[PDB]
Amino acid sequence: VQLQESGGGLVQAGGSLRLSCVASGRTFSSLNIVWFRQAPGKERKFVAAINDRNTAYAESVKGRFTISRDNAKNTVHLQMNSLKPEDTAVYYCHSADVNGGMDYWGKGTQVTVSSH
Repeated sequence: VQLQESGGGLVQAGGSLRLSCVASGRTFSSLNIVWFRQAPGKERKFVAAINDRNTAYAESVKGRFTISRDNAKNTVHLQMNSLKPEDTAVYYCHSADVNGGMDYWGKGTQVTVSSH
């Protein structure tokens, strides 16, 4: 199936958005969630991951983005602060267990950052 995403939008540079990735099931705490993004004309690239409670960030977003999880609500959040036009992309979340099973994708949600 597919994961559910929300929180995208169009925002002035320097603004913030918070994306959500929501999964169904009873196994959410066992899932590792990864965010990817694709800017127009470019390839899909790693953004951030939460592996149990461990967090990892691409060099381009470290410090500005924070990934977190609320296992009680089956949700991972990506808080994006200090947004730049180069953060404009479709953002996708991906789930899996430790071996690479239980692997699902979200459809993608748009994040657009205008310059001043």
